[PDB]
Order: sequence, then C-alpha cells, then structure tokens
Amino acid sequence: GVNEVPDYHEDIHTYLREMEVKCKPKVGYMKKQPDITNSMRAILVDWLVEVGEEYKLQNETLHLAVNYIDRFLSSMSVLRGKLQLVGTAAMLLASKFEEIYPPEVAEFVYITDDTYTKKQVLRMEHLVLKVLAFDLAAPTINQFLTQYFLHQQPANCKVESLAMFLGELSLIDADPYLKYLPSVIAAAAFHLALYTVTGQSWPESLVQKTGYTLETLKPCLLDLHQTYLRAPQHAQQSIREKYKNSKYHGVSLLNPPETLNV
Amino acid sequence: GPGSMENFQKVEKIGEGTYGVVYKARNKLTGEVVALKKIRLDTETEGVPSTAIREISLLKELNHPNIVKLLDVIHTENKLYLVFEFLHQDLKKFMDASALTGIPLPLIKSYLFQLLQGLAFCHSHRVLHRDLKPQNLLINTEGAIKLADFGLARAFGVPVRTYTHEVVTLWYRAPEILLGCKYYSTAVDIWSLGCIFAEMVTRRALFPGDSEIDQLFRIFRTLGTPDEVVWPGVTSMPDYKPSFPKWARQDFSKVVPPLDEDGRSLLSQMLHYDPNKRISAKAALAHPFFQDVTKPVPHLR
Ligand SMILES: COCCn1ccc(Br)cc1=O
Ligand SMILES: COCCn1ccc(Br)cc1=O
Ligand SMILES: COCCn1ccc(Br)cc1=O
Ligand SMILES: COCCn1ccc(Br)cc1=O
Repeated sequence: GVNEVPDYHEDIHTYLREMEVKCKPKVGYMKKQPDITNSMRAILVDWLVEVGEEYKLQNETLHLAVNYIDRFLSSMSVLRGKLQLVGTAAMLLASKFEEIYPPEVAEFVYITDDTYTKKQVLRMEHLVLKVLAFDLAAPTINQFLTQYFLHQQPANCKVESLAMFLGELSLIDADPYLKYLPSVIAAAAFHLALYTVTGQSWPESLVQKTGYTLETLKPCLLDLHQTYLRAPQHAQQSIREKYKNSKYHGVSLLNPPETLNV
Repeated sequence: GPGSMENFQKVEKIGEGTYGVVYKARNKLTGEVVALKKIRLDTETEGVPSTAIREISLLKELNHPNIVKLLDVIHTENKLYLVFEFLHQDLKKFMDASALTGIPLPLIKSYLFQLLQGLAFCHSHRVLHRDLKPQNLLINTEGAIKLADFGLARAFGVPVRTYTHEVVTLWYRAPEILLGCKYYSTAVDIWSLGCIFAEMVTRRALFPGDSEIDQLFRIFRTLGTPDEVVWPGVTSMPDYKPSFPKWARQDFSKVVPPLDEDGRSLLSQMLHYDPNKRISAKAALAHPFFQDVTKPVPHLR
C-alpha cells in the first residue's frame, strides 16, 4: 500500500545510495584528531543512546545525530572538554529535523549537567549547521533497514528489533564501522538478525534490490558478528539495556549464533 | 553559498510568513532578481527554527524546474537569509485576476502537468510537501509553475512512520488526516493537487470547510460517505464515527460540470478515498488528460 510507496521505493532507495556516499564521514578522522579517541566517541554515542531513551526520541534521531557528529569531526578538530557540546548540538539538530516534538534547548542544557550554557549549545548549533552546510537529510542504517524489512516472508518482529539493535551497536565503535556505508551495515545486520532468529539468509529479492550478496557483505558481517558476541563485555552497555525492553521484544537477551557458516 | 547581503538591493516587500517577511531584491553584480526570505534568530529563543532546518536541508537536494530554487543561504549570527529565484505571482492571485474569463484549459493542463512533475520529484526524493495550496504555487512570465514553501515539508522513510497530525491547510487536507489515521503518505499531496485541479477550473475552493468535521462533511456530500467497500479500514479509523451521516456519492459530472471526460477521470483518481488506490504523481503524468499538453505563457500580466 501507499505507506510503503510502491511507485517511489526504488527511486528512493537509489537516491539514498547516492546520498550515503556524499554524507559519508572520513574513515580515518580519529588519528587526525589530537585530543579525542574512538573510546571517547563510544562514551558519547552511548550517552546519546541514554538521552534518546530518557526523552523517548526516535531511533532515527539518534542515527542522524551520530551522522552529524562523525561528519563534523571529519573536518573540525575538537578538545575532549567540548566533545559533548558537539554531541548535544548534533542531537538538538537531529531532534528538530526528525521529531514531531523535539525537546527544548533548555532540556539539552539540562542533560549536560550544566557543563555548557544555553549560549554555548546555540552557538554550536550554528557551527554544526555551517560545517555541514545544512545537509541534514542524511541516509541512516534505519532508512535502509525498514526497506529491507519489507522483504521478510513472513514479517518477524524479533528479526526487525534484533536488526535495529545490531545496527545501533555499530554506531558505538568507529573502528571498524566508519569504513562501512549505512546500506551495508543494515544489510549485515538484517542477515545476522534473520539467521539468528529463523536460521534463514539474506534473500534473493534483496540481492535484486541492493546488488549486495553474502560475498560482498562478508567483511562487515564478520565484524558485526564479533561485535554481537562481545557485546555483553563492551564497556558501553546502554544499547543492550535499551533493547531488554519489551518495546523491542527483549532482543538483547537472544543468544548470538556461535558461527555463521558463511 | 557565495553570497553576502551587500550585493543585494531590496526592491519591495512581496509577502510574509510566520517565518517573517519576503523581499524582492536584485543582485547588483549579476543582475539577477531574487526573493529574500528573512528568518530572525536574535528574536529566536530555541535557536534555528525546525521549520527553517527542514526547508533549507530539503530544498538543497531538490533541483527541479517545478520546484522553487534556493540559490543561497546567508547565515549571520544575527540573521538567516534564504535566497530564492524570483517568481512574479502565486496561483491564488492569478485565479482572482482570471475572474470573469477563467483560466484557459491549455493553461490549467500545463499547470497541472508541471505540478505533478514537481511533486513526483519530491516523492522520488523521500519528501512530502504537506501544504500544497494555490498560495504556495508560484508562476513566472514564461509559463512555469513551481512548488514553494517547504517549511511544512518532511523527509519520510519507507514505510512511513507516524508524523505530525493536522498538517495541510484545511481546505486541501486529505480524508485520512481528518480521520486521525496513524499513518499518511505521498497520497496526501495528491489529494491537495486534486483540490487545486478542481479550483483552477471553477476558481473557487472545492471543499471550503470551517472546521475539521465540516471539512469532512463537505467532502462526504460530494464524494459520498465512504464505507468499507470504497475504503477498507475507514470505519475503524480513530476519528471515524458510525453516526456520520451517509451521503450518496454524486456523479463527478456535477462536481466540476465544465470538465471533459478525461479531466473527470483524472480528478476522480486524485480524490479517491482509499490512499492506496489514489493515483500517484508519477502515474498521473501518463493520464490521457495530458495528451495535447503545451507550456503556454500566462495570459495576464
Ligand atoms: C562512561 O565512561 C565514563 C567516562 N566518562 C563519563 C562521563 C563523561 Br561526560 C565523560 C567520560 O569520559
Ligand atoms: C545592500 O544592502 C545590504 C544589506 N541588505 C540588503 C537587502 C536586504 Br532584504 C537586507 C539587508 O540588510
Ligand atoms: C509562497 O511564497 C511566499 C514566499 N516566497 C518564497 C519564495 C519566492 Br521566489 C517568492 C515568495 O513569495
Ligand atoms: C455525525 O457525527 C457528528 C460528529 N461531530 C460533529 C461535530 C464535531 Br465538533 C465533532 C464530531 O465528531
């Protein structure tokens, strides 16, 4: 039906594929960043996961925010004491873009423990807008995932939630996930989720849509599979906690498969 | 964005939105005439308005001859200026100036064809407009018409999720929004274009309601009260009420008497109750109504 836009879904997918290469961050920006590390970014993203759940923000908003942060940190050198300010302004912009009811700026100042003033948050908002040149309609893992979900026969809500969960895990760790496009992480996540829940594999129909095969997804798959296995030990846990909730069918509690046979 | 206000000369005010005023201006170096839309941030407490963030981000991506072109964004600490190509008039002003002759059919047909091209481009780039109405459709001296005012627009995902309710100016709002449906999609923009099509022919609004329920009732009295046969799901919709009066559908020949058979066909498919059966902008471009279409200049100055 029209909610799945039959007449435009292909054009849209094609267009997101072009836009993900344009909105792609620099894979090696952390080395050129003197005072910030993959590990600091992981802390920030994990925090933004908590902020999103406290204000009951869409997952799309979280994904956009990370996109904005990574693009910003691709061209702008930032001290560790200001990493959170970037993140807050990113989350504000994503919320205004994506949410029906964005939190007020004061609420963004509040979640930073008054580390930053309202004037700092607003000024950073403008800076991020300048750096990104207002290019905020970025493709996310989720925008690809929801399309991939239309190929399920039949639809499994555990598959969907588990895919979302895995895609979210990938936001945390710039190494290795900065090297993969949203469309590819989404594909890996979808296959891993499907395999874990139903034992099935990346379908022919998504080979037709995407041009991706298990062969082309293998590298990302091998990474996402390790991330899934190691997820209970990771220093950052906010995503696992979030996906314990019934809203998400408790998928963080599912056991990862030991092997992919891939 | 290479611009700076110093190269612009204001000429006259040309309008105003909630956003602020729009001026016609001239680029003093190239000669180009532009529309400058000022957005106030000093008078903003919540930083840059979400409306402006969507308008700028989405218009930057939409390069099409039937979408108003954002040329530039001048982004001072005090102020934000959106620089647009200048178009001379809106469709509502042109209809009022076509009062006792009407708009000639070649021009209605050219305008509707262009609007569908613009809207299909939006939908192909995951953008809903969500405020299509004549005031927001701009015409030039060369015969072009262009979608404008993207401040109520939104980037959608597939399938759509729940977005803002009670979008679209009421007279142009689709039945599925009026009935509080959890989801709406590209079909709401077609609904508005249907209303606009009819309005170009008659020069009066097709469903000029004074309230949500009055708007529905006006629609129902023209198209008939929808049931499960015409629109599976409708009687389960959040704001569907079984006590709704059950008006018979009237022959479309009576909804817009001067319209020919092809016109009626197309209009009927734009105003289909069921969003799933409503025609897409893409498919509408092929409708026989457009067989003889040309792009003539507007007949008035
Ligand atoms: C979760 O890791 C604890 C370290 N940490 C905690 C809070 C903030 Br703000 C910065 C930071 O580095
Ligand atoms: C040539 O004057 C430059 C400054 N300027 C120009 C046009 C508008 Br509209 C506002 C404004 O401030
Ligand atoms: C619906 O348009 C109102 C504001 N506006 C915006 C752009 C241009 Br070009 C002319 C104009 O008038
Ligand atoms: C036939 O039912 C009348 C329904 N109705 C009438 C008026 C208002 Br205000 C709201 C509403 O739902």
